[PDB]
Amino acid sequence: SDAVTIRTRKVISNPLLARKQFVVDVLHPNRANVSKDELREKLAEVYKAEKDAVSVFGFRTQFGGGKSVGFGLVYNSVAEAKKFEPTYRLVRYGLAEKVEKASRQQRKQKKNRDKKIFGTGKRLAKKVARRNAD
Amino acid sequence: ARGPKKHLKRLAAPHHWLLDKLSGCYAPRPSAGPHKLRESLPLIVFLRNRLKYALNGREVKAILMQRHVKVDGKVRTDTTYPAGFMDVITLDATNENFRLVYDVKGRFAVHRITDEEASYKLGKVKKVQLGKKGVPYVVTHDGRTIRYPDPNIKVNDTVKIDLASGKITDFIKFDAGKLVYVTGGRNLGRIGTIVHKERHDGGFDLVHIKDSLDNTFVTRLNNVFVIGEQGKPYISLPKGKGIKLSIAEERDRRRAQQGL
Amino acid sequence: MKLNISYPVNGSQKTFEIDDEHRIRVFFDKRIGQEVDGEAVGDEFKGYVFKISGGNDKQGFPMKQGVLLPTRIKLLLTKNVSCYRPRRDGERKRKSVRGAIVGPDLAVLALVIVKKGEQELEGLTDTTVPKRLGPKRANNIRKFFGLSKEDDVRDFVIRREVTKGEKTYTKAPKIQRLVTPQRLQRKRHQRALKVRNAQAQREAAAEYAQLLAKRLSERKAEK
RNA sequence: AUUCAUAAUAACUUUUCGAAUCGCAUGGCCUUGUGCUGGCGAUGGUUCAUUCAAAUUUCUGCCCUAUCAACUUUCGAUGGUAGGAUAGUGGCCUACCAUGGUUUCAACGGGUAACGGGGAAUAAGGGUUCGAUUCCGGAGAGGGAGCCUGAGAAACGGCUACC
RNA sequence: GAAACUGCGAAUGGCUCAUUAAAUCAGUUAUCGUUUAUUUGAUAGUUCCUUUACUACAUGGUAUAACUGUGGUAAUUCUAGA
Repeated sequence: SDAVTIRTRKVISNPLLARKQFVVDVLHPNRANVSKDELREKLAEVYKAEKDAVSVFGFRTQFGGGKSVGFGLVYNSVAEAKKFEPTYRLVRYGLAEKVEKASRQQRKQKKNRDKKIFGTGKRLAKKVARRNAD
Repeated sequence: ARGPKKHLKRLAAPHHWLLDKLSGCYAPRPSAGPHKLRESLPLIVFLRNRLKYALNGREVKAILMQRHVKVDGKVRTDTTYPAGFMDVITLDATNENFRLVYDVKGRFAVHRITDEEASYKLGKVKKVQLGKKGVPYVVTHDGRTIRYPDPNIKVNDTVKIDLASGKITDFIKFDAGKLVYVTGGRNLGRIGTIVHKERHDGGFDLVHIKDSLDNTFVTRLNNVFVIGEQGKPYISLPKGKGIKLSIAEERDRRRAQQGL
Repeated sequence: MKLNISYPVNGSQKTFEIDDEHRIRVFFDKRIGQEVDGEAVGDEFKGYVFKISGGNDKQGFPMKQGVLLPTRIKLLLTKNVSCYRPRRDGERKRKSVRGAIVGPDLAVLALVIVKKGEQELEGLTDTTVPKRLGPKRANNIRKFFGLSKEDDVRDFVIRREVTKGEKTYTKAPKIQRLVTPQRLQRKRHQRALKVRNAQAQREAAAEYAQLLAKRLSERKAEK
């Protein structure tokens, strides 16, 4: 509305991870509180790698309303990014899969329900079959 | 008591790492090290905080699996692997070469050196000895002993290394006008190059040390280390040039850095 | 009462029980491996020397060897005797156990059988075991026969084939200690090292005495 | 500075150790023969020097108490002699010998709502009073003992016995 | 790719201050009086000389887990013979 003006600072390209590390300054007059990923899709065009090798977290809204501090991370690789992207940022972006194991209180008791087994336990399971009801 | 301590928190490593206070956590504990105390630093403190290549602790461990780290041609995929003094942390692709020196403000350095000249360290000796079945040897910063050295050099000098192994080349003594260099302490590592020694036979050793400030001071022997012939030095010194420039004109120099 | 009765030759067992008074109690006053008659035990047997092999009681206690006092006693049970499934690394325990000479304490008693003799294969001998884990190391593969060991096995491997991958796997124990490189590569890399480094220390030694003697040529002639 | 590292001599061991372990790769060789060479590692191993640490040890500093005036030994109190163990030092323990240790600068004994320090509160200077608690070190895992495994424990989310 | 063998950790971490007045502890040396898996770096041309048919050095052995069969006790990270 009033030139959101993606401007970039501290543009440091890492050669040993095939990426760039940089701090985004965002001054956005007359319209605030945009998005995670619209600014990436405007940043991923000016850096010419792809659309979705960029990893943002930020848009720390500065006081007043109209200025923010972002922090994106474009990589210089597409599929090799997912080998080293943080997986919580990937499930924020939806390209990867969200894991779903049990919660805390079901898993650690399952460790307690793991030591009581003798071996693979089916020697007991044959014996608790025969006896009961004997 | 009862065993080693496989943790230490922050506030217990000294200022020269420049960590954060309100992380509210345990410090990077150095692993068992070849060279020296926790007044050294592990490599992850050199990367993610001085050189600033990463944020996550998962992240910095993931660089080392790609095999880009290298000291001396040795692999060393240990995360918190300690780093000695003047032991060049060369790299793979990204091609940089960092020598471990001391700047003029307490902590160590972020200093690049060239591709050539990065294939040698510089080695303080601490113990020369004839030992088992007539095999002479020296020791180093890391204690990397070297079979069949230059005979009868002495303890307490510096040693050039050939990096296929030790394969020592040149002895550098201490005389009335050479290079010496502090390593550790309150006034660690600027230059004083020499002015005049003493001994104090029996208890401790002191050395008079004359800066480019052109007064003197005295630091004890275990920080004393020789570089080489005067005005030569084997390592390109970092961009503070070893003065302890005084605070009254530290302030007059830094607004003459900004130009106002 | 009941009797778990086993058998060493090809392999079979089951559990037997007789109700009659000293027909079930000819057993006692001798401890382990002596003798069991045939007529007093169930009428299949007739004078057949049995390695009687320890008993079990109510409260589930075993009977191990370090007894000759016919009660339930308590001792220190470290590594080889009945205990340890599981504990940890010191690890002793304190444990009670029913021991010696049997009688009015028994619940089930363990048996093993030297002489079938004449009658009763059908509960104890009549089938072999389908023995599970065949020989894996290369020599005892051939010691299954005595195959005159220059056979180059991958010949008579212990093949087990079950078609659940619809390929039945045609496979073996993944045999151990085959006479082949690159195991032979490893032993010749031993002498590839031990000639190299041992000589290189000597040609480092032959360099040093040369460099010392030239130093000694001015050292011993210091005028 | 050494009886130091060391070398040498004659013996030495229920002869300690000195690669019968796995991975990727496939090459060269000329005599294509289970011929001869050979890469990059991974584990594990004796010995030296490190390192990570443990253990002893000198040097100073301590709260209140004389209605605490002499504590200490024949169950070592202090020292010597020689040993037994000990990771090694040492009355640590043992036999023999000598009678010694601390003190009116306060030892000894009692108390302590006494963990010890880096600090905190009030504030002219001079200080008074806390600090169980963020950091370092110690002790303990209901109360005193004893022990295995392991490089590291007298462990306690290890064990044995008694209360 | 389970268990289970083997190696390794479990001896750190956290928690409390009851004991504790030259005891611990702050600084401050000492270890010529010692040990140390792990971390590093160097690292073992002799190996038995029963003589040359002891014999595998182109590779010898046991003694076994997990597993399978039937068990016991109401019992516990309890446990048997084959």
